[PDB]
Amino acid sequence: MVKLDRYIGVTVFVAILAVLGVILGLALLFAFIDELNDISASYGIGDALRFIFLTAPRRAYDMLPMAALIGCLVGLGTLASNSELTIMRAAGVSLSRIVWAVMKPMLVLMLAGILVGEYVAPWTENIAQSGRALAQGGGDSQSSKRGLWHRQGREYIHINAVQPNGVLYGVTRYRFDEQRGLESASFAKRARFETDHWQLEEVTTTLLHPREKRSEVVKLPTERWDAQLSPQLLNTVVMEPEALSISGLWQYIHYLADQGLNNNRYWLAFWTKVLQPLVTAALVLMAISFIFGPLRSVTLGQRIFTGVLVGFVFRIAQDLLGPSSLVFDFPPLLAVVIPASICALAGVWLLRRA
Amino acid sequence: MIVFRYLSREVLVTMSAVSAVLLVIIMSGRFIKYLAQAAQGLLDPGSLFLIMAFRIPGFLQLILPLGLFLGILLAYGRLYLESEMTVLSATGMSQKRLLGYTMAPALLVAILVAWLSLFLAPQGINQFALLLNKQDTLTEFDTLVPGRFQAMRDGTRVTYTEELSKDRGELAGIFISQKDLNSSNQERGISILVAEKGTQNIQADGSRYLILHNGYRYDGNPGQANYRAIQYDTYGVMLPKPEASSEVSERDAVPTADLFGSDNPRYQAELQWRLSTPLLVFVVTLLAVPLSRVNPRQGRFLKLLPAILLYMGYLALLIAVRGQLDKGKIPMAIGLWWVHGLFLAIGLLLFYWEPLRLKLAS
Amino acid sequence: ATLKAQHLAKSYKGRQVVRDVSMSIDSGQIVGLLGPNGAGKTTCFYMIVGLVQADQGVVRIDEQNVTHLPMHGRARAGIGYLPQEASIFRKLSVSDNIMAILETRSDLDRNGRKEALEGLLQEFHIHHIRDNLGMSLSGGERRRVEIARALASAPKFILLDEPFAGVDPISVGDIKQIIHHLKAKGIGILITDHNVRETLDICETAYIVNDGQLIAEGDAESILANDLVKEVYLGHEFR
Amino acid sequence: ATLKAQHLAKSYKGRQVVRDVSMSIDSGQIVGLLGPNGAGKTTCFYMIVGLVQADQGVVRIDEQNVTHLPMHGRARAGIGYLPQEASIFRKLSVSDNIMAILETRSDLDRNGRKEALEGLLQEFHIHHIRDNLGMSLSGGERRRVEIARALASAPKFILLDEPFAGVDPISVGDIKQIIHHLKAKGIGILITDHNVRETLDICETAYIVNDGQLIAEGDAESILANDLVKEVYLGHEFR
Repeated sequence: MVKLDRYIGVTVFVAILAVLGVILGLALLFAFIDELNDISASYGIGDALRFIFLTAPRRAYDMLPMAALIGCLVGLGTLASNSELTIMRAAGVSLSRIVWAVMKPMLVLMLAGILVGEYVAPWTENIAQSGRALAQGGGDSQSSKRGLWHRQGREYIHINAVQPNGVLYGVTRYRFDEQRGLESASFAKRARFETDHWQLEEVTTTLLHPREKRSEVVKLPTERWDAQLSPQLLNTVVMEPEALSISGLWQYIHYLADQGLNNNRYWLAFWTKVLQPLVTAALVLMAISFIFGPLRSVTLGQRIFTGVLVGFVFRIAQDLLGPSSLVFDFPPLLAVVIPASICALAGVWLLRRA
Repeated sequence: MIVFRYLSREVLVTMSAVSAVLLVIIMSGRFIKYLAQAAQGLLDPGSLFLIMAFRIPGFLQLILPLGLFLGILLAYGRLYLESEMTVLSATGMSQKRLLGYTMAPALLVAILVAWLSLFLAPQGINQFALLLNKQDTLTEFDTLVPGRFQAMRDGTRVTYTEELSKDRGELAGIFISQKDLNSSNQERGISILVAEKGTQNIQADGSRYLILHNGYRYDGNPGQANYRAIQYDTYGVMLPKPEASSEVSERDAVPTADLFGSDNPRYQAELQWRLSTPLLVFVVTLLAVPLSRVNPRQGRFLKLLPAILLYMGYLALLIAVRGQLDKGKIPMAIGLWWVHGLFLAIGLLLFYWEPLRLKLAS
Repeated sequence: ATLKAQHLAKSYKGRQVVRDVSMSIDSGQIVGLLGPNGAGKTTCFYMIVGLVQADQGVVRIDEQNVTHLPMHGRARAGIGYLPQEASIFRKLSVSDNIMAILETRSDLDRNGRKEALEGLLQEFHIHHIRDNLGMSLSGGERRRVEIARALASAPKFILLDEPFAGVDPISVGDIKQIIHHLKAKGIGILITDHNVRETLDICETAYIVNDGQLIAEGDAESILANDLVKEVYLGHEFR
Repeated sequence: ATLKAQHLAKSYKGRQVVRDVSMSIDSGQIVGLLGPNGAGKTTCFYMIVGLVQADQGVVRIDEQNVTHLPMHGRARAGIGYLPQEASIFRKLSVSDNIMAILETRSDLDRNGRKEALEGLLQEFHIHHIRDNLGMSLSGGERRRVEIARALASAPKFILLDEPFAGVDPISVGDIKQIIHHLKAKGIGILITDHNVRETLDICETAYIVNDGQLIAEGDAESILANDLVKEVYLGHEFR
């Protein structure tokens, strides 16, 4: 059974690609419209367009499941409304065989989604966020929102802005004595990562003298810095959990585990980014169930409308079970399993009802 | 007259169902955003109930016109698919007469939306803001661990604490300082002191009387030869509630009677915006009638998504014009009325398409 | 009166579907319009009805050019219509399915409307279902109610569309009786149908439109014996 | 072979739409299924083919109980089906429509598939049009390609559904010729149709059902004289 497989696969693949293109275009348009409100001074229209375009792979990865659902609905509806699936079924081709034929060109889509969301999405998202932060500002010691604070037994660290290419903008160092005696008001602009030390740049330090001498400014060009911070550690904290690579999410979850702080949002992000193929499979199984049942001979518009409505109902529930799993106390795995599980159960029920 | 009642009762029910579905979807969409802030611990998750009950009148002001649009589309598409209107136009019924029939159920929606937008939404928004300001600021101050200290966004309240406490007694000690010197170019910009005090003396909604008997000021501008170090008492830390200012504004709660006479451009743009949804209803009703003509192959569920897109674009244009007009950029004589004129023109060119083609056919 | 279509023409995406077809229906006649499925039979029928705008030619009813008039303008001019699919007012009683049209008449006052409703309800023998809703009516009575409703507008011509399609052989007698009654009332009738046996049985003059042209015309005997219609439409073994 | 259906029964809205109807089609004869529109003719046909599950029934193909098998399960034992509407694979050539179904069969190798495809293409006189897309075929050749595709799966009974619906009187001769061709091979057809005049001609045994009960059966000359059918379905003046 080769020609039927290729026919159904090509149909559903093209339909899914078209739906994904339309959805991505709409999402980018809405995001640009929202971003227009913050155009002031340095944040020109060109920078906003660059940021919107660079955040395209993340949106495509996010909208892949809904696109797959709607595309499968449309592609199978084209065949069903022309009374061709009935011919296939009457020729001896089973129903599970048709489901397998539809899902054969869809493992490719799931694999592409995983690959583009673990290798391509984090890079572009990081570049776009850093560029937007730079365009908006961050000149002063505490100007940009993309800041962080780190402390040791006495060392105080504040970073005004972090760069994707292992660079910090606005390095600030302080030293307080055992009796809370101030000892340093260091300032820096850039830093380069070599070995484990941190090659600071534009070191405008200001060290306080205890007894009577007022501090002095030493404009040393560069100085190795003894900090346990790693560029991956400072990059991971800045980015939102829903925009991190799977390996990075796993490593950060474990690191948070070591220090004793509970991890409940990174776990949810990890489960969401890992169980995406299963959610896609459940959604498209339910779509196939829909085609063989209620939406058999209805028009294309009704299928599109039903797909969009159910996609809204599903995405709203998925995004509503997230914060609820953190306000309350139940494993985040439920927040990812429950909606896809009930979608698959309903699809199987309707398919068995034929 | 029988046809009039039939059409009105066929349109109103569909409008009601579509409006209910849209209201449920919008309420869920707002809940998924308030629950995130609840998960951060900023707001009590027991008051989300009221906030919805106080904000729903503000949703049944942009939902009802869209409900009417979709209801007219669906109802007249259903009547068109079953040849129910072919035999109505084959016994004599102008499309102008159909518009006249449809304009009566639109009048009820216009009256309801005018009431909700001029006398109910402001009261509800005012009550919601009042009750969010009153007792929901108790969670303004939240402490996680001694490792995560306090760094207020004001740029002047940064300090250190040891192990926190539920009774707020073990988190003493203060290293407060404005600390906006960068390269230490100023002296008055730091209020550094050494303290083991800072008892949580909460009297108002977070306001603290944290006077410290332990403190040594280090005013002396670092990097220079001027050493100026004296005793420092404390820096008062009163905690206000900025949640309300982040989400809503004062304009949306002003009673209509306070906007009839005013010179503030914002207080007049608000009045021009409030009187825009009653005209929204009529404009979308005019747009809906020519669109609803469908073929059996198209079905009634085809132009629903473009209709939603068009309505959202209309609302976005209204809001953008209002926001660029209350700044004084656009003189308050054109107002938002040119948006309504544009959409009325694009509806009129659609209601007069077939007659125009027939006339051009000579 | 006289409904005339002269030199009708149309063209869909390049190809010319119809060209120079001339038909004429007098008041009281029963004229049938038949032809091969792919030809311009349905295009000509819908061009006379008003759902398709003619590229050329005129359609006039007794010196009244109604070519460039909408469907409602034609209906006020005198031309009726009755679609093939079920087109009864579902959530409306039978007595209201007719009154909803009788209320638009200008020459009828309050008492005249009731009198005409009673006349139409008694003429077609639907007095017993005067209260039943339109959606609960059977197949046989739905057509009677639709015909009475279309007659409530006092049309001068009725253009039936596939009356016999999907109809049992026992229910074509009722449809033929209704059509004969309508002819007796003086209303000219135009019929287009796929079934060419009952249509030729009932119609008095028939037109064949093949390849977009009027290949033959005349009564049943002269149309069943023509060679062109017997070698492009009917086949050499038709009766 | 014999496709005997015994004691069929069904109910949709708690009401016995079809009750106690039994039909039997030998392999090598053409059997018609007729009746009024509201009766249980379409329901019985769909229960026989398999699209509608039967609450009771002993549907068996020569001592092979297949009442519980799905549509594909029934078709594997060999039961054809041909939808009334167009069911051609749109974006596939004629030579691909047959080959796609041929590849389903498990008793053919590559050379066997090729030989069978050429045999089917030459048998139905569609060798010239072996590259046109299925969506670009006229109604005359679309039906031939559909029947060739249906025969490619090698069934034992073909259940046609409304073959003579919406066709010209010159296009029923081709369908009758194809049905005679199928009958010659050995397949047993089960034509069901709204039109009666030639359905009772091509077929040689009819099972007329009314009110969901078998009321009569037998040859055309032996059913046209039956009083019950002439009272309920055929009327008192048919033929």
